[PDB]
Amino acid sequence: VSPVIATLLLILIAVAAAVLLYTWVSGLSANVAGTQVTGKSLTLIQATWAR
Amino acid sequence: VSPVIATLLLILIAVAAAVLLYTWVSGLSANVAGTQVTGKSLTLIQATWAR
Repeated sequence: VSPVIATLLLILIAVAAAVLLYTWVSGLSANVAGTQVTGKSLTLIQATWAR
Repeated sequence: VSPVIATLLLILIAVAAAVLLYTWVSGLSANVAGTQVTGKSLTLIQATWAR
């Protein structure tokens, strides 16, 4: 009755690993920060200097 | 029967993530404000001053 018991334990193992892959994949996603785009250059109201 | 069950769970996972990509992409689009273009300079009717 060896084959019958062997097959059962193998089925359970592969199911458990697949579900674990899902959690890891989805957690991996939506895990990217990125950047902001600086606005257009600031208009120059004045440039001057003093002592 | 391991391969048969494994493959099935993997197919479902990839389908779900693809549909989620679509919603996110389309929502990302049409999400840009922009600007208006100020009209032509205002004609000067008068310039004056008082005390």
